Amino acid sequence: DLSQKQALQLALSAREHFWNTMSGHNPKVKKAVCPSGTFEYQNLQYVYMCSDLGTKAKAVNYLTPIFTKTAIEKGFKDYHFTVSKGKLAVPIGDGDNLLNWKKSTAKLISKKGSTITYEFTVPTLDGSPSAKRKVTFVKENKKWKVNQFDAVI
Amino acid sequence: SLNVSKLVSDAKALVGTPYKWGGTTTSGFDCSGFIWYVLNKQTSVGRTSTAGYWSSMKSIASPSVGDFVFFTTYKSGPSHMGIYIGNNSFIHAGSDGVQISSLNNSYWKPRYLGAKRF
Repeated sequence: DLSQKQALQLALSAREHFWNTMSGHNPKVKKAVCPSGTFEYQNLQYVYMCSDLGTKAKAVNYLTPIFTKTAIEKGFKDYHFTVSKGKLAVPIGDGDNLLNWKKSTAKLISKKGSTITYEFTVPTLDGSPSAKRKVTFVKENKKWKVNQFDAVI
Repeated sequence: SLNVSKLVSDAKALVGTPYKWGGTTTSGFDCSGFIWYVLNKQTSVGRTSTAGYWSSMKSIASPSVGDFVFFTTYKSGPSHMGIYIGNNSFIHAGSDGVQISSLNNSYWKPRYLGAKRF
């Protein structure tokens, strides 16, 4: 029971949550404070998450509706998240919105039980060749969720 | 101050390297991490975001080969950058890989903010 239409709306929500997390802030939380300052750790330059995503628990709770538990933990690992002085921190980085995900089309790749994989063909904003992006959805707590933090950018 | 020939050569050798947010290695670059990575082959330079390089680099009125070009994309102000390689072209790490693109591209052209020199 996850259609191509439904999968795209889910992927778009994954994208928004991934962008907000990597950007340090859920823009809906207007009260948030963004700790300033940078430090070097393990040969990377870090900045602090804003307060609304200031701890792993806050990040997990933001991401849990959309990403599976292991997707979130692997996201923390893959992107070298660290806790410095009790504050969640992320390496400096820049997003890239070239893939026009809203205008993509999907093909079924596979499905079994409560897992389904669609392959999205995503046009670019600048007319460079369209990109193939597979997204695997898993039903977790009887909700469809994306099983990889960074599948939709 | 840099070796421009080496800088452009090192950048071109990375064409096709996939994207990774925050990426600073040949397993994945973002636009500013690519710039940092190629610069760090010749000199010491802090890894900052694209807006960081917009602020720290030197203002110039047009790019020469080896200078850096900046674009506004997902937010206002500089949010994407690349290396000017001449012939109205620039190399940059993008969502679908390190690529050579044109400043005359109908998407990049109206979003070109300016150039800076390291």
